[PDB]
Amino acid sequence: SQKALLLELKGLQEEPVEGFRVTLVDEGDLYNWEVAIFGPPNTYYEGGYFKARLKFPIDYPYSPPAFRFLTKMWHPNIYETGDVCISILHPPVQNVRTILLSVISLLNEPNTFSPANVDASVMYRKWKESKGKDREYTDIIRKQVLGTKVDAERDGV
Repeated sequence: SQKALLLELKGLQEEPVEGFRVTLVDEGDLYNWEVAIFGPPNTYYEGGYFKARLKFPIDYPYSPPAFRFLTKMWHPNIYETGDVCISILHPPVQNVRTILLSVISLLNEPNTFSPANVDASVMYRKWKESKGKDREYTDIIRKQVLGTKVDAERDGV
């Protein structure tokens, strides 16, 4: 419903999740949303500004949205296209709020059960088998974090 999405949008603009700003792409189209994501201050994402998109079906909330990062992200659970499978964002237990909360969660601790990016996953593990001594997985996050300044000059804050 347009009502469900109108209610969800308004509810997320009235009580934001800290580090997430949600807007409509075209204010005349409730089915496509843009999400701004500000990296949490004590992770390797801190200072980063990431951009992602949400697409909802015409039968929402019966059917879940699609999530995809616009920013390229090196991550076990993110595809090169930017896609994250919705089931890892909306796990077995309002919808978009919980989705946003999984994003913080997934950014902080990857899920190596069955990874989208195996190279990222093999690297993330190296980062664990050594107590942070192999900085490579951590290095790419940093590079990606500071590359996002360019995006956040193109618009800002």
